[PDB]
Amino acid sequence: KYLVLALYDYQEKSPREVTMKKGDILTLLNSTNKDWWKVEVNGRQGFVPAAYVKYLD
Repeated sequence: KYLVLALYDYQEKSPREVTMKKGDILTLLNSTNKDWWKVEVNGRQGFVPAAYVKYLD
């Protein structure tokens, strides 16, 4: 179970990004990069800013 909470809305601005809404619980796919985390939201995968999510533990 690897979940993150969206702390802010984020609208995708480049091809491999995804959009999320504040309060969404996203599945974390890859957190190897310090700035951009790969997540799954609404049937879609892609990157959001690491700073805009909180790892749930």
